[PDB]
Amino acid sequence: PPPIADEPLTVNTGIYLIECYSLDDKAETFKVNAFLSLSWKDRRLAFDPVRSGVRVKTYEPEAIWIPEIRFVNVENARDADVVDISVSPDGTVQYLERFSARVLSPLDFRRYPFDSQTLHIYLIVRSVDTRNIVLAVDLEKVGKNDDVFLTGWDIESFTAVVKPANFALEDRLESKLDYQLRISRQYFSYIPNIILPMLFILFISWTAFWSTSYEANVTLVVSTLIAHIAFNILVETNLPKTPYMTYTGAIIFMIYLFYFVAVIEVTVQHYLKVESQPARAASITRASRIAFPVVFLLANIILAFLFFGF
Amino acid sequence: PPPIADEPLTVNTGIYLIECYSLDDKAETFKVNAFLSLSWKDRRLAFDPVRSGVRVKTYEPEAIWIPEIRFVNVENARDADVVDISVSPDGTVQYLERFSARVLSPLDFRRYPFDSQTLHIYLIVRSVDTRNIVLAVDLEKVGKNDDVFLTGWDIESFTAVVKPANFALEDRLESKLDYQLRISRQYFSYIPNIILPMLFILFISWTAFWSTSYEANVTLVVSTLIAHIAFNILVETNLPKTPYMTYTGAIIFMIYLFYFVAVIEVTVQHYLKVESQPARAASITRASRIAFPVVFLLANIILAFLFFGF
Amino acid sequence: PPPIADEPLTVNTGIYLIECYSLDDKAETFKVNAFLSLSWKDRRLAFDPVRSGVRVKTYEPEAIWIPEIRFVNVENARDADVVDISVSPDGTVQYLERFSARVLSPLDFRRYPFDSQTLHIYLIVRSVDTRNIVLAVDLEKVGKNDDVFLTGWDIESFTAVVKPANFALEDRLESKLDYQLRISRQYFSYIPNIILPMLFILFISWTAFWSTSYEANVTLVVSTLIAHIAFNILVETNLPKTPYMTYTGAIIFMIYLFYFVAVIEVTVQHYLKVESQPARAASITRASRIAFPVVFLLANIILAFLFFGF
Amino acid sequence: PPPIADEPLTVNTGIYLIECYSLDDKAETFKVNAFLSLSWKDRRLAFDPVRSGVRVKTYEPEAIWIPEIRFVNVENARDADVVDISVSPDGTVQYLERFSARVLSPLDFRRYPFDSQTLHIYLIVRSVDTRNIVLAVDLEKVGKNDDVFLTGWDIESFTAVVKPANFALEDRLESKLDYQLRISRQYFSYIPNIILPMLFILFISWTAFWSTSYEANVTLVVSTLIAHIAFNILVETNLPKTPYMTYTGAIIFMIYLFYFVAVIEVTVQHYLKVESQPARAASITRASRIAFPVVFLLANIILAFLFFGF
Amino acid sequence: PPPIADEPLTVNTGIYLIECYSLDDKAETFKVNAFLSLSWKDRRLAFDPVRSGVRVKTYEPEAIWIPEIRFVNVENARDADVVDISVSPDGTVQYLERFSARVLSPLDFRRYPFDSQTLHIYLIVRSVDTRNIVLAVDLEKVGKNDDVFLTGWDIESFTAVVKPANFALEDRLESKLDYQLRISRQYFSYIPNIILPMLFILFISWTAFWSTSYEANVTLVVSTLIAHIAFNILVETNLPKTPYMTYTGAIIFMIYLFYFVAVIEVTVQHYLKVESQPARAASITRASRIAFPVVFLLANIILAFLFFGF
Ligand SMILES: [Zn+2]
Ligand SMILES: [Zn+2]
Ligand SMILES: [Zn+2]
Repeated sequence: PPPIADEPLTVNTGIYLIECYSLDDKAETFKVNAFLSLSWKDRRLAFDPVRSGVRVKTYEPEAIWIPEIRFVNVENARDADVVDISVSPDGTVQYLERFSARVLSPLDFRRYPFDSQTLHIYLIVRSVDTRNIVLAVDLEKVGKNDDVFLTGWDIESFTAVVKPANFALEDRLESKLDYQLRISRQYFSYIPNIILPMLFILFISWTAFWSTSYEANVTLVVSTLIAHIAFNILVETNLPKTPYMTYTGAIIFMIYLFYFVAVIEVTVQHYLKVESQPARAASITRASRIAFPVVFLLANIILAFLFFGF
Repeated sequence: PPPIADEPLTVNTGIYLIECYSLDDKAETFKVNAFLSLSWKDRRLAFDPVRSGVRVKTYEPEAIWIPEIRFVNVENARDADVVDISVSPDGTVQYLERFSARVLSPLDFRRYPFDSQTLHIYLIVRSVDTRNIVLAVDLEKVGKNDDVFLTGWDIESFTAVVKPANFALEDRLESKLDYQLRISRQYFSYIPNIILPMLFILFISWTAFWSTSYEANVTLVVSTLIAHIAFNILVETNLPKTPYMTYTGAIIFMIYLFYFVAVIEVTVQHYLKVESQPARAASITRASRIAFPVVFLLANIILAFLFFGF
Repeated sequence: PPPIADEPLTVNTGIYLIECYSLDDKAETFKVNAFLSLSWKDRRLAFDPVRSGVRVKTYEPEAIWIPEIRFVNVENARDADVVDISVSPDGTVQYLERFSARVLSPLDFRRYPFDSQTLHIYLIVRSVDTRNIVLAVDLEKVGKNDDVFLTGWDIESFTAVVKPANFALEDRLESKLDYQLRISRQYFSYIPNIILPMLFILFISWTAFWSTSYEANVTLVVSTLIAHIAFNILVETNLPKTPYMTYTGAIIFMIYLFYFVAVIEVTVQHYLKVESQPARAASITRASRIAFPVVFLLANIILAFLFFGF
Repeated sequence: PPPIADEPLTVNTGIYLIECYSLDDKAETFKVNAFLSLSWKDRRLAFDPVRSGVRVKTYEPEAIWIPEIRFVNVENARDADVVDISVSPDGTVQYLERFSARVLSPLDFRRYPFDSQTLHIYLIVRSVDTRNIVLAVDLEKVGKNDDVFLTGWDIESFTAVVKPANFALEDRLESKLDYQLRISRQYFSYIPNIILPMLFILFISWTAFWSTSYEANVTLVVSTLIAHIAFNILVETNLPKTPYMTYTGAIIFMIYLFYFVAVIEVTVQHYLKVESQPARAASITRASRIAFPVVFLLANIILAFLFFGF
Repeated sequence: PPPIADEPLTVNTGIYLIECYSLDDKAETFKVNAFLSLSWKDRRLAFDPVRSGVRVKTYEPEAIWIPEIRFVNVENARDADVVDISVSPDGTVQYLERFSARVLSPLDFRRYPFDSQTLHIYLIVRSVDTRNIVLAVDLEKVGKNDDVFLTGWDIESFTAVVKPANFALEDRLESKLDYQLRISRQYFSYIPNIILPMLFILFISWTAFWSTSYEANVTLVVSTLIAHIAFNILVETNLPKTPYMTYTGAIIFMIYLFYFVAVIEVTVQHYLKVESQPARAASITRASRIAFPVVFLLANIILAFLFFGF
């Protein structure tokens, strides 16, 4: 029984994030539990303050006509249990629920460990004979407690795009709003646990420049290369199949090279020291000692700049 | 109370994919959330526009007779919540729901990382005394937003086979339609993370052709063969027990050989250098240096062609 | 309100497998989506064809008395949504649902990768004052499309045991039927990915018979033994804790031995070549070169026969 | 509307395990699907056999007063769907459901792989004005088919403690019963797959007593120690964070030592063979050859006894 | 229909933890199953003991007005099934449910393995026209059986903050209480399985001070550094991305250094023993033998103190 209007009836939305959790980098989803605040004039149940009852009148959902606010990017039906409904006398309805859905928003691992993100919640609303425009009431959208969690992420700001998007979808205009959650990652644990460890093994790799034993230079560079895959794999796991390149996928892959040419050198400093020409051997070996760290540190500046500095 | 007809009553279907996600290569399933649009003439509730009410009349599902449209390939009952029902005066009924099921469609990993796929959604409909033919209404089948996701897959086209398939099933004809989702994979992350790494280790393997130390030739070829299993295993994991052969299962397996005859060579260049005949040793070793990469690159041309080029 | 009979009322069952999927070797369960066809004479709603209505009369589930057909081996309540109900005039009722349950049937990994299986679905039915015998109507049991999936399994036949099993269970006889799904595995992917790889490493292991370097004979046999665990572990994972012995658990375990006595030999061809008695060393080493492959190939014939040939 | 009594009304319980599965060693839970049989005299619906109807009268749950039997140790609300309700004329009610809950019972990994366990199901019942004692009716508790599964566990006996426990809980006595499921593990797969493999690597470790090459004695003892962690880690995984000590956590940890003093010896048999005193070297090395296996086999007798023999 | 009051109606709460389980260090959540006890004077259904019925009168939830007690930090709607409702004659209502929700409380891994924690449960309550203050009734808050589980955690105390927090939230004051669960970890399994094993490998690392073979000093220090990553990784896994530093993240990271300067030394005791100056070599090497263990044991006193002793 939709409220007999004279024009597109506007419905007034808001979202108070009570809880944030389970942001899943692989699945590109997160889980939110929040308030959903709605309101609209249904003059059709305006009601004589003095003549009866009190200031505001409470209803159950079945009584009143309520607009179907479906979320757009959601695994399943959003799990909202209802909070209160209060009709003003001007037939203005005050609705409040408290849902929990898991939300499908995409992420940009281009700067993987040092990445900031922007999440989205949607809310469409399909029309019947009266159109529905949705729109944001900002006193009920300050939604986000002084408690919101989201492990391993610093939470920057919860806002929304005042102007809705009115589509036509199947001979019935719908109206969709954009609620925005901005977060930066707490890169850090990414250092003592990945970044540094990964580097260390790489240095020991090329300990093999100040050595001459092949057996202990392969027992050297090879043994560490194994370890690097242990990281490449550790990392590749908590991360989806990007069709593009990650920052650390980059340096992690750039690394694979420095092990190759490293192994190349130790290898040459052999078919070039068994050929009686150690003139050249401890010439090259002596050189690599510099080339390598420089080319590297150079490539990181080159690489790093390429990603953040552009 | 099914609508009294004169012939097989046609029901008119459509599907607007709102969401695609969780394509599971191992399980050969995916998850879709979409609109389901139905329609049919139930002259039995035609209704005098002028004489009463308005243009189109809204019903709840319990009122009208609605045809049971079950999906054919689905884990469980399809999770449809209903959107709107609108009856035309000519007794023409307009139905819309918005379901989410997980769908069991098979995949062909014959060209694994470089494979394109074709998914299916079905919709049978069993008859009573009047027969039901289903059929596609293509204005409601353009279904697939400008947003459809499906991580790590490029989505090519969502169409449907206009002609239904009318079975006899248990002394009651059913009618089944075929909705078709065509996708190609985003092979790519499969390169810096699998394809290349896998190759690199293989090359270092046969660094041991320009070497003479057995200890460092086993510390060599053996240490890398281990790593190859690390990949063979990484890959075998995100992939089901194909009764046929994958492309990368192929090359991954072809590889195992090049490590064998590699180890064979290093082994021979020993019971053939301890037998005082290094005439032959650094003859063979000198040879392998060429045989190997060639036979390989040859075998990949041979292999590759065999899969894609046919 | 159960149908007033003169003897045990027979209910007539059938199952049309629409979908098969998610066979879980570890959990020993699978998931089926199929038709469930029932029928019985409830003379109590026989109905004068001419005198009223038509040939067959349609009912909703609440109207008629329907027999409770519970499945015996199921995680949870079977998820059946209903298809059609049609009463013949002789008071003969025609019932059809389309359930999806996950089914707990056990498997015999005695021939693991080369194993055929036999799955079960049950259907008991508890009596009240009239007994219920169930029984199979074979036109509705040809159930199994020309499409049934079940990844990595060849599907052999879907039949059923005509004679039911009438128990006494708690002062009320129940009646249980046995629907039988026979499948053989698509062993194959088990070869390029497990069987062969596993063998190769074993051969390279004993490359160390044509070698004399201990360092490269341990860097040899040891480095490969690691790899074998990689497989032993890979395999032990997609497989439950059998109280009995698997075929490949067998050969996988028989293998562990050939690495031991292998390492034993390399070890002895050392405290027996450092003891100045290489008379014996390259006598043993020379021997092992034959003993090993033979004892093995012998043990596999012995082993293989023991499992399949008996 | 609870049955007007003269004393604490006794309710008579029973449980027929139809299915057992998903015992989770880490989570210390399992999943059961079983019958729940209840009964009590509600004289309030006694009913004149002759004067009307028949022997026993069937009700739906809404009609009769039924006692709330909540299970005590359960993740969520127990998922019971109802089977039959039959009232005797003496107003004696016969209730049957068939629930499936996942149950939280603790385990004692003190003898980990060789451990027998005892599981628990509870059933409290809170009173109103008449008290409720629960109690067991043992013809309906023989519950446990000739089919109950529970992978990798031998099932010993399903009994129950006849005497309930009547608490006071919040100014209302509740009554709790204890249903007991006793199981021993199928240790076995724990041998070819953990126990033996683990030992083997340990022996090869100390192959390095009959050797003199440091490079091949570290390439020896070190290479195997790695493998041991591979097991320590494999094992630690399928097992929770015991605040106490496991049996295999013990021997697995005792092992770590024999690798240490092993490495110690090889290390000493070096700064004691580079110090020109091989008088002592192949004296110690010669000794270790015995000390080690003995101390070990001794420590296992010591250890093993400590756990099982006490 | 809320109870007509003269002032802010106080609602009286309590929680009897029946079950604790699934505390998830990564996710920072846990799962509780407990009683929720409420009460308030609704003089509006006070009721003449003598004049009718009995001492206390039982209602179903639909009859009475009940206050919406939502939990503040919860993944989803709290899964409460209801226990009993009893109205006193003074119109005092006695409510009891038994919910199970999973609860989102944060943890402080600053002293990781040796960390005590404090969990929280909340309960807000939004007002209408009469305000609601919540408050704690301590006879129903002794909640926590003599059975509460929580694997790998010693449970210290379940209390609550008597004074509620009355917010203004969206032109309606809500009232929130704080239920407090204090737990310390059962660090211990953290020793035979992490702490010790991790130390051992570190000592063997620097076995390479009493050695001179580079090949066996890299086959030494390098082979163990690999193992250390095996732990660094094992540990980093059961632990979230702390924006701060863990205690063991500390020592685990401090360790990485002692392997570096260790490898540095072995490396120098080479380009300083190939330079004919073993004057210095077995001077340094002789020194490290002390420096290392001391600096370490010193740094742990330094480190340890820094964390616990402050
Ligand atoms: Zn259109
Ligand atoms: Zn060596
Ligand atoms: Zn009283």
